[PDB]
Amino acid sequence: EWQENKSWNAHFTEHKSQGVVVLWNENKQQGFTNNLKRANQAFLPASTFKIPNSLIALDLGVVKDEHQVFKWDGQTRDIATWNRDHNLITAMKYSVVPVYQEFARQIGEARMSKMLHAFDYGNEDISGNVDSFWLDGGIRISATEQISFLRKLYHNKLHVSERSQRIVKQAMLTEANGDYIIAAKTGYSTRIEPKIGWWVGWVELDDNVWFFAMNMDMPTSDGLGLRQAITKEVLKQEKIIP
Amino acid sequence: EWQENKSWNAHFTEHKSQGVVVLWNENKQQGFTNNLKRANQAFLPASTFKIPNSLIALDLGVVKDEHQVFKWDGQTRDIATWNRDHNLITAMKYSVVPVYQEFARQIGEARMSKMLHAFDYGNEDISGNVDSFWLDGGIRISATEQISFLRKLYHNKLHVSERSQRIVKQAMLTEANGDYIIAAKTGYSTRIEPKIGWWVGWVELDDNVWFFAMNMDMPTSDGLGLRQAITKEVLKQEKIIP
Repeated sequence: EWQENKSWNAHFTEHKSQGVVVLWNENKQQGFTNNLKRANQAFLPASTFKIPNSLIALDLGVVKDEHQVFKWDGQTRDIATWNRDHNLITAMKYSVVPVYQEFARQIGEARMSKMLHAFDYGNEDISGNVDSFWLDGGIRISATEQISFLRKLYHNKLHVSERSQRIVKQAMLTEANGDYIIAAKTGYSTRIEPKIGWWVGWVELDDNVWFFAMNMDMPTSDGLGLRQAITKEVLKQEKIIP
Repeated sequence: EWQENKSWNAHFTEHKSQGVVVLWNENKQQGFTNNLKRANQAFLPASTFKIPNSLIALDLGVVKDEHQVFKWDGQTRDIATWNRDHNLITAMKYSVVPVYQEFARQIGEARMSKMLHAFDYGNEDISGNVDSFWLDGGIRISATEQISFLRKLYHNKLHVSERSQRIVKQAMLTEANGDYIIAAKTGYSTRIEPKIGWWVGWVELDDNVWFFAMNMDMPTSDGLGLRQAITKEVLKQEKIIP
């Protein structure tokens, strides 16, 4: 149905920010957002592309399972958590780009494009570098197109093995307590303007699930925590979480 | 190697309790506990049997997936969360017995028996009723045997489809944040003495996983929260969690 709820802008305003939060009630099959336009505008997926990247790597055997280790290449990078060994779990937790760049190289241009056509993922355009097109290439995806994709993943309906889809949905685990579960992926697009931060995924409850996809103008890494803060505030406002 | 650590007993003392906490460091392959004896004593698994029960139900088609709904039977029981509809996820969260009793009935005595031999689960004895043997029957399992079973489950090495094992491990999810993930199942044996409470599962960390299995004497429902409290105290003491 897609309903606008401009009251949420106050959460962006209070932090001198601009963005969009898109919610989809799976049960009632209804959508909500503070900005219907920006909800369908396509941006670089940045590290949220690690979801489909993992799916393709797993389905193609590039990655055996989620426990396979990827030795650090010894190149000390300016993010402390990247200078370690990683599996698919932690590689996604810490948005460890160089690991997913090795994935994309082995996947290749033909298989990557062929699988994103099947996934019906964003504009399906991998133009650019095989190992960086989601950071500075031609791939583009909207917040609504993220939710549409996330619903396919949630229900194990993508053109990859169900196993691939269950492994990734495990790796997307972010937060859980007696009230809710959040499986999601953070992103930060910085190589091409406008710089934006991402958070996409869903909130699982006892009796329902709420898919969400938000992005916000993000000129500095200092405000990245607002991706979750603003999102959680909207969830409280809608009484989806305490 | 298995080393004893009776210092943890102080966490039982301060709460007027007696019990055992058994830990297994997967990476270093080392075990720790405050009481090797009680760590090898076999008790009724109670609702912790919902783990092997789910695996068997899923593998035999009794349960299609984790989203399939199981209508309330209308029999109003004295636990409010039982008097509603449930899927495999919520049924396990709330230890919804009548749902898993229906699972066991459709599974049957013969298949249930064959699968617990495959799982190598406890004394493998279903003597009694197929729909209550884990509450008042002949099945018995120790805290170490729990860990041994949980280790096989974690690595997808039980004699059932990997799919079942990935679904159940999703259902075991209890608590997760940026520091750790806990997948576990609570239990409460009350129909046969000694009354005890259970907590079994594992703490997943960036660089390790710690399998744990605890039981404690539980004469009253007032102390059930100590299953997690006492366990978490031992986890803090070993710097496994903050």
